[PDB]
Amino acid sequence: ARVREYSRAELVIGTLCRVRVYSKRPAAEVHAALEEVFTLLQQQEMVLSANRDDSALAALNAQAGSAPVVVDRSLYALLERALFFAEKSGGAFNPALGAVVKLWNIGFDRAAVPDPDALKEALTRCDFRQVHLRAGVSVGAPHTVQLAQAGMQLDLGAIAKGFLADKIVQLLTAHALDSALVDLGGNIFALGLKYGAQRLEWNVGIRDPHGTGQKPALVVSVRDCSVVTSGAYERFFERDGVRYHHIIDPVTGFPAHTDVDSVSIFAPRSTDADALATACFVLGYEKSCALLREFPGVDALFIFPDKRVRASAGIVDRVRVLDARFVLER
Ligand SMILES: Cc1cc2nc3c(=O)[nH]c(=O)nc-3n(C[C@H](O)[C@H](O)[C@H](O)COP(=O)(O)OP(=O)(O)OC[C@H]3O[C@@H](n4cnc5c(N)ncnc54)[C@H](O)[C@@H]3O)c2cc1C
Ligand SMILES: [Mg+2]
Ligand SMILES: [Mg+2]
Repeated sequence: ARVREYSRAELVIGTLCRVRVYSKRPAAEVHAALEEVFTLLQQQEMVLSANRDDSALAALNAQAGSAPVVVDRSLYALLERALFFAEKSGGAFNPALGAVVKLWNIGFDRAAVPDPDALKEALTRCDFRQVHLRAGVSVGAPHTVQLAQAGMQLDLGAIAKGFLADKIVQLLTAHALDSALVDLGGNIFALGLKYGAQRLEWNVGIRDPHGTGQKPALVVSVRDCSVVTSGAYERFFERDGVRYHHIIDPVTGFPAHTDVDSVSIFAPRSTDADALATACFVLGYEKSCALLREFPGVDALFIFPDKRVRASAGIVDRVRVLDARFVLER
């Protein structure tokens, strides 16, 4: 049995999703697995999307301030984890920010900042402590979500790719695959080891925050790890000389003003890395380091505006600088 390398990529969940696999299984078995990967991504776009009218999440949002809504166990577990990170981060990650983000999302499409009062009114409808998850303990009891606060809107944009990465890994493993690189719009899971037969860690790139994005600034060797990066220049609009990026500080209702240009989180679960990367970007370096003390199994890499890079002890030895303008502090 020979090792063969496969890759498939599609536009789905609003971005480029690619999976690369090394396997000695019959090719028809890899092909079936990859068919299922991209079917899952299509199906889940219709569960999770905050910017289609026809998703499960949109239907849930169209019921805020009313009665509990039944959701599948998958979505329920995602919401549970999201509310967990909202609590732990002190609301720096907030999965009930849709009132605010939708005010800004229209701002992107036409390069205009929301509106003082409107933005203030929106911030009153983002209390994630008013999302009530309940699931009976009897056989086959349904999972339900209640949005108690009128006009509150869920938006799982900052955790859904992680969730989907984790679900893809689980599917790959179900297909007896154990070597893959999953890349959902830059949200990476490195499953197993790659082949060089010599087995080697995956070398995950971290971009220059201000790059044209073509090339990484740094590379980190990892196994069985998600790598998720949040940054200040990944998605933004400009108006009157001011850049407005997509990661909102829930306290201000404006794009977060922070002391880091990017934060990359390394975790066994991509769900966690995705939430935490967004939380840490909002929180800034010192407060991030205190939060991450809560999560001893996670590592982190910060790129500062002066191009210094600090990485936690679990990963610093695995970092290689490719763009010599950056400096890795040790
Ligand atoms: C299922 C699905 C379907 C999608 N469909 C589309 C599409 O059709 N078209 C398209 O252009 N993009 C789409 N996206 C991408 C989506 O709009 C993201 O909102 C955006 O690209 C940012 O993701 P990130 O992973 O780069 O950043 P992250 O930092 O992981 O997430 C930032 C996003 O989370 C939300 N948010 C902002 N601030 C906070 C915060 N403090 N706490 C929590 N959440 C916050 C906003 O939605 C913001 O865009 C989709 C994503 C998913 C999961
Ligand atoms: Mg995120
Ligand atoms: Mg993300």
